[PDB]
Amino acid sequence: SDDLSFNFDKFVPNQKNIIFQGDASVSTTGVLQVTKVSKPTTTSIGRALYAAPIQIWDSITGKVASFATSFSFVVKADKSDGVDGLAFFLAPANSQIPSGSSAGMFGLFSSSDSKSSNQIIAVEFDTYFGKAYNPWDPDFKHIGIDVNSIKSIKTVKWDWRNGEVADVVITYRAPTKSLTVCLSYPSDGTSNIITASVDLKAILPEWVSVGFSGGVGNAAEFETHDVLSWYFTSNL
Amino acid sequence: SDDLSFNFDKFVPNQKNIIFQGDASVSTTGVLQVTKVSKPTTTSIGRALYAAPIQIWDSITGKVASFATSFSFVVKADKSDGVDGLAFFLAPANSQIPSGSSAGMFGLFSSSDSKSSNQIIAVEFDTYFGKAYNPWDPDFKHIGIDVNSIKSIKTVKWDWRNGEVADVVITYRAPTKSLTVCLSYPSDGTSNIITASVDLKAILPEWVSVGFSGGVGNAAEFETHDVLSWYFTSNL
Amino acid sequence: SDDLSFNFDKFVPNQKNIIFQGDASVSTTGVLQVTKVSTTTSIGRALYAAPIQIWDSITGKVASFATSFSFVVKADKSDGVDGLAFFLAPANSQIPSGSSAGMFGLFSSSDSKSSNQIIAVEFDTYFGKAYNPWDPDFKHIGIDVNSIKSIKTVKWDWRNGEVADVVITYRAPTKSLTVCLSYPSDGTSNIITASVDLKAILPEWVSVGFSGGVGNAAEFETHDVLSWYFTSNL
Amino acid sequence: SDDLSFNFDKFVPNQKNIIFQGDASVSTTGVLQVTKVSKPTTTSIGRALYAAPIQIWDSITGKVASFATSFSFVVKADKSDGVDGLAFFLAPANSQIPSGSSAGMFGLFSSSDSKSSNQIIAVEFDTYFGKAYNPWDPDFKHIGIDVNSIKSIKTVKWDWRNGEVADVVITYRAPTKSLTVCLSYPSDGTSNIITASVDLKAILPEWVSVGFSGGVGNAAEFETHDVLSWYFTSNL
Ligand SMILES: C[C@@H]1O[C@@H](O[C@H]2[C@H](O[C@H]3[C@H](O)[C@@H](O)[C@H](O)O[C@@H]3CO)O[C@H](CO)[C@H](O)[C@@H]2O)[C@@H](O)[C@H](O)[C@@H]1O
Ligand SMILES: C[C@@H]1O[C@@H](O[C@@H]2[C@@H](O)[C@@H](O)[C@@H](CO)O[C@H]2O)[C@@H](O)[C@H](O)[C@@H]1O
Ligand SMILES: C[C@@H]1O[C@@H](O[C@@H]2[C@@H](O)[C@@H](O)[C@@H](CO)O[C@H]2O)[C@@H](O)[C@H](O)[C@@H]1O
Ligand SMILES: C[C@@H]1O[C@@H](O[C@@H]2[C@@H](O)[C@@H](O)[C@@H](CO)O[C@H]2O)[C@@H](O)[C@H](O)[C@@H]1O
Ligand SMILES: *[C@@H]1O[C@H](CO)[C@@H](O)[C@H](O)[C@H]1NC(C)=O
Ligand SMILES: *[C@@H]1O[C@H](CO)[C@@H](O)[C@H](O)[C@H]1NC(C)=O
Ligand SMILES: *[C@@H]1O[C@H](CO)[C@@H](O)[C@H](O)[C@H]1NC(C)=O
Ligand SMILES: *[C@@H]1O[C@H](CO)[C@@H](O)[C@H](O)[C@H]1NC(C)=O
Ligand SMILES: [Ca+2]
Ligand SMILES: [Ca+2]
Ligand SMILES: [Ca+2]
Ligand SMILES: [Ca+2]
Ligand SMILES: [Mn+2]
Ligand SMILES: [Mn+2]
Ligand SMILES: [Mn+2]
Ligand SMILES: [Mn+2]
Repeated sequence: SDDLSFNFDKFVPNQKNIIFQGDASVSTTGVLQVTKVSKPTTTSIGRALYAAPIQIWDSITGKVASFATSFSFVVKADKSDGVDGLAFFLAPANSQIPSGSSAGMFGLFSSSDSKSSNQIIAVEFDTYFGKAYNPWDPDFKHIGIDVNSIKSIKTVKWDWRNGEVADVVITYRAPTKSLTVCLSYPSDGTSNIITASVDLKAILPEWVSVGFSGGVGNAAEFETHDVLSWYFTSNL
Repeated sequence: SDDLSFNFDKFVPNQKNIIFQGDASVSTTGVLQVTKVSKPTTTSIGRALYAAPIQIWDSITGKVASFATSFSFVVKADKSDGVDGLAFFLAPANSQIPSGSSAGMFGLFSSSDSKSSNQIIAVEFDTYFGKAYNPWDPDFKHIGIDVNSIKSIKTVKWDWRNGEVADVVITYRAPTKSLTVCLSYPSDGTSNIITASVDLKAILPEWVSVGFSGGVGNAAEFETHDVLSWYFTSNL
Repeated sequence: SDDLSFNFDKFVPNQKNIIFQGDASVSTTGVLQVTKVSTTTSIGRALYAAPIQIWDSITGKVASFATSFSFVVKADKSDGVDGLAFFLAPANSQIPSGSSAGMFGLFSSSDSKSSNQIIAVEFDTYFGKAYNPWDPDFKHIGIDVNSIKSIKTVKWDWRNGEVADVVITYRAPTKSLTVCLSYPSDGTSNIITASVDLKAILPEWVSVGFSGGVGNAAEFETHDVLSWYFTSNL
Repeated sequence: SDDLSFNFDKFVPNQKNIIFQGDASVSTTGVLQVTKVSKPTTTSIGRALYAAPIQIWDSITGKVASFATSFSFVVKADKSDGVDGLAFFLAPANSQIPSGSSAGMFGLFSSSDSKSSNQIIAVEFDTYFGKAYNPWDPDFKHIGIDVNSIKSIKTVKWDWRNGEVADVVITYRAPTKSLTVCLSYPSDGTSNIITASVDLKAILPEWVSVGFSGGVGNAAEFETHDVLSWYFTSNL
C-alpha cells in the first residue's frame, strides 16, 4: 500500500507517538491543546509532531510524495475575538522551536523574513491580523499557505466561527504540485477553500516532520487551539 | 479496514467493473467520456456506475456509512460555452436511466418535481442555466447538491475553466450529516467549495449504486464531460 | 492506493454486492452458508458482485492479492462431505452444467481442460476412492488449477465445528500462492505454497468468491464463511 | 481507518524513520542488514525499530490492538551452516539493547531467565541450537514464539533454505489472542507455520516499539540476516 498512513480519533494524555514542544499537551478529555488553556490565561506557544519522520521526496529516484490529511479543530475565544492562530506544517525532521519565536509566528519562524533555510511549509488559520504587530497579514481572519515565511504566498478570508468545530481536508497532489485546503463548519454549512502551487522538492529536505503549532500572543485576548482528531497519509 | 475502497488511475476500454448506461464509454486514451464525443456532434445522455452496490446504511444496527470520493474531470467546450453538465450520484442499487430523461436532468430524473420516490442524491456541475429550458437553475454556472430533485437544495457559483482539469473531493461525515464538495483547478488555483446537511438514511435505500452521469442537450453547444480518475471509499 | 479492497465483518440477508448461485445464501445470524443447511444434497457459490482485473494485456502487469476469511465446517456425525473452496473464475461465471458436489460447482468434469480457467483453493473433506479417485488419502487443502485434481495438497487437520482463520496471499513477482490456515481454538495450523502464473491461466477480468457442496445428504456438514477481507493491486 | 499502517518496499541508507541499534544498518542496495556483513567477518548484534511507538492496548477502554506484519528476509551462510538467527519483536517503547546481551539472545535478553519485567514478545528464526551454548533451544533450526524469555513457549522445525528469500506473514487477532506465523519460500514451495495464544495486555506495556533484531555469535560460522521489505499495520 502507501508509504504511511495513521489515524487518531482521539488523543490520550502523554501519547508516546506525538512529540510535544512548548506548551502543547493533551487534556484528559482526549483533545490536543496545542496552546495552553489554564486557570489564569497566559501567553503561550506550542507544537505537536508525529514521532516519526516522513520521506517527502527521494533524491535517488526523483519521486515526490503526495499526501492528504484531515483534522477537526476548535478555536474558542472568551471575548468575541482571540489570538493568534493554529497551523499545520511540514518542517525538517525532528525540528525544534526556533529561538525567539513569536506567537504570531506560530513557533515556526525566528523572524519575519523569507529565508530559504527555514524549510517550512505550513497552512495557517490566522485569527489575529493587527497592523501594529502583524504587518504582513491581510485585513481579516484568514487561511494562508506559508512557504519559508510568515507572509503567506496566498490567503483567503476565513469565516471563523467561535467555539464551533471545523473540518479540514488538505491534499497535495505531487504531479500537479497542487496544495488544496478544504475547510467547513458542519454547524451552519460555512465553507472556505484555497489552492496554491508548491514544489516540495524545492523547499523541503528529503525527510520531514509533520504536525500542528499555534500561539497566544496576548493573554488578554485568549482563545483555544484544540485539535480533536487527525488523519494523515503520504505516498512516494 | 473499511467496508469498501477502490481506485481507478485510468480507465480501460470496456472496463468490466463499470456499468455503462446511455452513451457513456471509455476512449482508447483511458478516459471515461460519460457524454459521447464525435466528429459530427450529437445530443447525448450517459451514466457510468461501479458494478457492485454499496451498503450506505444498515436497518439492523441503524449505522449510516461515511464516504469520501475523489476524481478529476474536464469539460471542454468548442465555443466559449457548453451544455449541460456532469454529476456524481448515489441512486438505488443497479438503477437504470429514467424514461424520458432530459440532458438538463443529467439522466437522473423523469421530471422536474421533488418526488420522494426518486431516491437520488447527486452533486451536479451544471454548465447550462438558461431560464427558457432550465427554470430551476440559478443565474450562473454552478455546483449543486441535489436531493430527489433537479432543483438543488444549495448551490454555489462554479468558476468553470474551459478545457482545464478540475480536482474534486467529496466527503460525507455520517455523524454530522455533513456533505462537503471541494473543487479546485491546479492550473490557476481557482477553488470552489460547498457544504450541506443531508441525511442519507432518510433519502436513500439500504443498498445504493454510485457513479457519474451527464448530458448534452443541444448538439450546437457541445462540450465534453470526461472523468480522468476516480477514488472512492465508504465505511459503516 | 490499491486497485481494490473490501471487507465484510458479517453478512446481511440478501447482501446486494454478493451474487448468489445455487443454494448459497446468508442466514439471519449474518453468516454466509455457501451450502444449504436444513436436509439435502446441495451446491452453492457466492461471488463478489464486481469483476476484478487480475492482469493487464496493455502493460503486462499481473495483480498481487491477499484475502482473509474465517469459516466453520460442522458435521452431524464425525465426518462430512464435501468441502469448501475459494476461487477465481472468468468474470460473472455461472455454475457449470452437470457439476458434482465433489467438484464444488466449479467443474463440468474431472479433466484438466485449459478452457476451464479456474484457480481455486479447496478445503476437501471427502476423499473416498469410489467417487473422488483424484483426491489423496486424507482431508486436505489443495491448490486447483483448471482441474479438480489439485496440483499440490497438504493434510488438513480439520476440527469439527471449530472456526478456522485463513489467509491467502499471491505475490505476483514470484508467482507464489500461499495458504495459511489456523484454528485459534487449539493452535492447529496448516500451510501450503505453490507456483501459479495467473496470466497463463485466467482471463484479464475475473470474479472471486466461495463455492462448496454436499454430495450425500446422509453425511451432512455446513460450509459457513463468517467474514471476508480481500484486496488486489496491479 | 486503522490506527497505523506503514510499508517499506526497500530501505534507504540512513532511513530516518528507523532507529538503528548495534551493528544494524541498510546497505546501498537498499537492504536492512540487521547483522553486520563485512570482510573479514566479525561477531555482531543489531536491532532496527520503527521510529514511532505504537499503542498496543488501552488502559482507559481495555481495548487490545490486532496487528499484522509482512516481511521478506534472507539468511545466507558461507558454509552449510550459520548462526545465530533473526527475530521480529515488540518491546517497551524506545527500548535499548540490554546490557551484556548474547547473539544467541538476539540482543533482546540480559539473561536466560523468564523475568516478567523483560516485557518482550518476539518471533525468532533460530539457526543455532547447540546444547553447549544454547541449552534452551530444541534439536533443530526453528521458528519460535518468545514471551519474556529466550526459551520459546512453542517452536516448530524451520526448513531453512540457504540464501533463499523467505516470505513471512505474522497476524495477531486480539479477540482470540491468536498469534500466527506464516513462512514460505517461493523458490521451492517450502512452508512452515506456527500458532500460539498470547495475551499482549498481560505481557506488554501500553506503548511498544516494533522491529527486528539478530546476531552472529561466532564469526567463523557467519551468515547474513537481511530483511528486504516490511509491511505493518495495527488497530485498536
Ligand atoms: C556463552 C554463549 O555465547 C554465545 O554462544 C555462541 C557461541 O559463542 C561462544 C564461541 O563459540 C566461543 O568461541 C567463545 O569462546 O565463547 C562464546 C560464548 O562465550 O558460538 C556459537 C558458534 O560456534 C554460537 O554463535 C553460539 O550462539 C551465546 O549465543 C549464548 O547465548 C551464550 O551466551
Ligand atoms: C512583538 C510581537 O509580539 C506578538 O504580537 C502579539 C499579537 O500576535 C497579538 O497577540 C496581540 C494582541 O493584542 O499582542 C501582540 O503582542 C507576536 O505575535 C508578534 O509576532 C511580535 O513578536
Ligand atoms: C425542454 C428542455 O429541453 C432541454 O433543455 C436544453 C438545455 O438543457 C440546453 O441543452 C439548451 C442549449 O441551448 O437546449 C435546451 O433544449 C432539457 O435539458 C430541459 O430539461 C428541458 O426538458
Ligand atoms: C452420485 C455421486 O454424487 C456425489 O458423490 C458423493 C460424494 O461426494 C460423497 O458425498 C459420498 C459420500 O458417501 O456420496 C456421493 O454421493 C458426486 O460428487 C459424484 O460425482 C457423483 O455424482
Ligand atoms: C532563529 O532560529 C535559528 C535557530 O537555529 C537561529 O540560528 C537564529 O539565530 C534565530 N534567530 C535569532 C534572531 O537569533
Ligand atoms: C420517470 O422515471 C421512472 C423510472 O423508473 C418511471 O417510473 C416514471 O414512469 C417516469 N416518468 C414517466 C412520465 O414515465
Ligand atoms: C461443462 O460446462 C460447460 C458450461 O459452459 C459446457 O460447455 C459443457 O457442455 C459442460 N459439460 C457437459 C458434459 O455438458
Ligand atoms: C540486563 O539488562 C538490563 C539493562 O537495563 C540491566 O538492568 C540488567 O542489569 C542486565 N543484566 C545484567 C546481568 O547486568
Ligand atoms: Ca497573525
Ligand atoms: Ca442545468
Ligand atoms: Ca473431494
Ligand atoms: Ca539459538
Ligand atoms: Mn497570516
Ligand atoms: Mn442546477
Ligand atoms: Mn481434493
Ligand atoms: Mn530458540
